[PDB]
Amino acid sequence: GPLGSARRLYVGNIPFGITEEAMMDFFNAQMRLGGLTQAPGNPVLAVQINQDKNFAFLEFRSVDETTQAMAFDGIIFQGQSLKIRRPHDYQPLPGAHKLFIGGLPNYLNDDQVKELLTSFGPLKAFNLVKDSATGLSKGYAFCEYVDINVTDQAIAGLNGMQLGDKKLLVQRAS
Amino acid sequence: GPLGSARRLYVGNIPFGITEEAMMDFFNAQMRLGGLTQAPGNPVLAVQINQDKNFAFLEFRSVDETTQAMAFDGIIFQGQSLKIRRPHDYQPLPGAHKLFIGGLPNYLNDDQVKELLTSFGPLKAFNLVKDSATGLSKGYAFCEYVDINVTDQAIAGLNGMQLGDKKLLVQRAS
Repeated sequence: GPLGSARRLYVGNIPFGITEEAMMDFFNAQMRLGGLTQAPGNPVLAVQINQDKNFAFLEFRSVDETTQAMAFDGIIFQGQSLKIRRPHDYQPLPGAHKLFIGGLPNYLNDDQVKELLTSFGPLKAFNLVKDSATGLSKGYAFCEYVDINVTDQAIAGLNGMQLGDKKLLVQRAS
Repeated sequence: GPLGSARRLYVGNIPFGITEEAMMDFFNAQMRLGGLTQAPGNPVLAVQINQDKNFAFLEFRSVDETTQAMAFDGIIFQGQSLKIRRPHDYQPLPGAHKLFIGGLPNYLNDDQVKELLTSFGPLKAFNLVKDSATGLSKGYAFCEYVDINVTDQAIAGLNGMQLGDKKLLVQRAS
């Protein structure tokens, strides 16, 4: 997710009747022509087209090649100038919305702590920190939500929440 | 054992998405720029990242360069202040950070003296010197902290400080 949206690009103003394979061939050819590939082979793994709203997403094999492809904004395909942008959920600062959850009762397991977090929406990452010697929870965890706009809702809802004997600390892990 | 883990360091708070090669290149460059390298060639042989828990272990070519690199604690790498620590099973040789505590009131018992010391962190060794025949205190003690980093904090917090009519002396016992 955090690097997932870091490997896709929005493409607007696509030619009528274009196929996903044709778009893929075009962008791979352009990457090779521009000397923008960081390895042999094909930087674009997949494309998904919405015919009716005339846009597509490209999926790249690497974060650096995705960034390189931003240079193609305005490129001509079948006589039309393509609009190239980041996905709206692109994170320019990776990990900016990772949360630290502290003050967890030390008997709670992964699933139980997740059940607390997922009241606000699905998670893309979670881990509960445990003492590797004993397997015992150290009483803190980290997570990231699928929808990064839920992060501040979750902090507002959970930070300072009394959880039996303990008071939660929920903040950006930073 | 006593001589284990002498050429590795824990690095926490690493940049989200960072590669092992990028971390390696960064530390090797810093060793060079910072004047901590002690011979031609790369001091860092390898970096092993745990992506789920956001830490790395650096593997060094030498014992002395590992020690040197501890000075990088807190260095900012791609926006993140790195946490640099010894491996948990690394231990200095016994008595390396033994402390002498002088100027104690002689009516205070072992546990009462220990209380002042344990406020800084747990002890792995302690003894209050007493007259064997009578069992009464000679007003000085020795100790060693579990965490060797605590040693300088105890010295800073207690050395030269007023305790009753006496000024405390807290110093490394050799």
